[PDB]
Amino acid sequence: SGFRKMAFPSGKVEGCMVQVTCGTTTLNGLWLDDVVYCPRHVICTSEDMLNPNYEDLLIRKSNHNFLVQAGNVQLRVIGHSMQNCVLKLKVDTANPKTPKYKFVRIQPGQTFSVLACYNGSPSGVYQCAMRPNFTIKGSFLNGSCGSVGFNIDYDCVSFCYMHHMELPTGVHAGTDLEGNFYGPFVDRQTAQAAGTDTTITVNVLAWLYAAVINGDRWFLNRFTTTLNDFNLVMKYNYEPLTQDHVDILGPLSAQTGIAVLDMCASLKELLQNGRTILGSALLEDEFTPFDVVRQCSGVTFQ
Amino acid sequence: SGFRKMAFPSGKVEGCMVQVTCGTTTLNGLWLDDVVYCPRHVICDMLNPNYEDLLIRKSNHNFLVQAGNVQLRVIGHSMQNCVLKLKVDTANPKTPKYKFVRIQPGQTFSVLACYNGSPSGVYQCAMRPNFTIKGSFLNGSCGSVGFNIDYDCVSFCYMHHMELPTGVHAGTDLEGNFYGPFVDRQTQAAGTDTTITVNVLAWLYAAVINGDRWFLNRFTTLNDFNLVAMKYNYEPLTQDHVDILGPLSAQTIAVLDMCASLKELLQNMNGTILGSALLEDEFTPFDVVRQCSGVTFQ
Ligand SMILES: *C1=CC(=O)c2c(O)ccc(O)c2C1=O
Repeated sequence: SGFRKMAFPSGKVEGCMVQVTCGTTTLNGLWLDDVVYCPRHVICTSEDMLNPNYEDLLIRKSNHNFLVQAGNVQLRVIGHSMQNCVLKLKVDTANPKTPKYKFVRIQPGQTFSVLACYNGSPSGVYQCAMRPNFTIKGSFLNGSCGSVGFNIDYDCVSFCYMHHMELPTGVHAGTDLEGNFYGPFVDRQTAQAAGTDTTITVNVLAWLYAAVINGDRWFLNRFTTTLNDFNLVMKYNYEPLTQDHVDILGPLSAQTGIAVLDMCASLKELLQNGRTILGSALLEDEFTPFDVVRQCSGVTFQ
Repeated sequence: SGFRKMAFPSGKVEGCMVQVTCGTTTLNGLWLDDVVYCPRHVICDMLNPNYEDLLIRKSNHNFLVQAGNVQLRVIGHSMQNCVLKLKVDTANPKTPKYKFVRIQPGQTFSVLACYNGSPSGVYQCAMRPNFTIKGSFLNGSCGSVGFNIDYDCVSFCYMHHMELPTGVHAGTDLEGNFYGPFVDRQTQAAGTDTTITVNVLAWLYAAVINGDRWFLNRFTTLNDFNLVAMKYNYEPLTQDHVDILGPLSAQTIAVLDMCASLKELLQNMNGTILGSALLEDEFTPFDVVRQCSGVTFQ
């Protein structure tokens, strides 16, 4: 029993973290096969970040201008190319610890594990969700460039995030492993602000489904709803519910017997009046239905 | 910068997880050097077992140890308290620098939940004052270990054993000594638990370092506060506690300087601190320094 924010084992990702240094800038890189991936602003300085011409700044760099270190051993850069906001450095040696991997772009509401690193060395690992405003509520200090977010299913690591910058409000922004930013953000020093954030309904519902499997049932009512009316009643800044969403909540709905619209109506009423569910006073929205099924893996009666 | 419940990198521990099978019982084991550590309940099947007789009536080939496909030949077996030690033919080449440490109530560690010798996830948790853990364990997670990483040395401090009726979990250190008055026998109940004040204070320091300061005031002392703390079930604060909070006080406000702010936060909470409305008590002072200074292991 028990329910905790569970991150994936980070060992497979640890074997790929390297240190990338260009000029006076040093950040983390992802060593997969014979290519090292790192944010492209490593070739920048503080003065260039006010209006950087990345293509022009990269032409003025050569292969040995990039120092890639895996522990103490140095990796010779034999090629460099740029893909969106990510810099790709081809090296002479293929990483022997390279796992089976994928580059995947995730959707708002999905969760993943972040391995915070500094100087190519792991500092910690934690779970977080891609917020609807395309930001992540993580924990990052200066030098966390190149720290990656990922999911591990079977023995294949699905890389889905590379950290880049901190927004004024304290949240973090980044790209996928193809260099494309999540949201309307850019890797340049300009006035940028995260848009208004919303609560992930499907994660709150899955988390409520968790609580039921898990002892807490005080919040259930004998009320149902439809799709539109509940999505309209969101005034409380809750993400609208979709048909694919109720199809993902299907397995949890069957295991418990409560339907999605039955819990949608129950969720309404924790909103109208809002003591602790699963030990927390706030409604948690960073637990996907898959996370609940993974930890609350019980039989479904049919 | 942000503050999250941060677990240690589990790579060094993943390389030590193995599967131990005895008869029909299967759990997880810790492969360090040429010894595999696992709960002695693998040798069962029993509600009140005499482990000493059950182990003498067992031989080396009665234990099936698997790392991946690879079978580890058991060339010796011994028992220390509630932990079983299995000598194997091959020393683990992935053995990291390690230490066996018994932690104290209130200290935190990372749990690598495993099933059938394969690591499933990692999460942080604290040793509650009642010597229990509020973790997440399913059937087959027996033998999963808790640990701390300092420099390149892994400090193993917990081995999961059982789930108590209230849903909370109990286990031993790596020497087989249970945490609390629990035994690997069928009935035991966790005693009354309290909140770890020194962790609540350190967590308040973390909020301060991160921008959240709405709760700070300009003034109380030890006696007064633990008078206010005993009723909210906050574990009493000691002088060693404020000396550990010293480094955080210098980096930033003193302990009692913040103690009054906590008194007021207990007395009456209208917002969330660090994004949570509840007072978090699973962050030790070292945990805050680790997350705000960006300490890297290895
Ligand atoms: C799994 C592991 C274990 O160690 C244990 C134990 O020590 C006593 C009773 C039970 O049921 C278990 C168990 O299921």
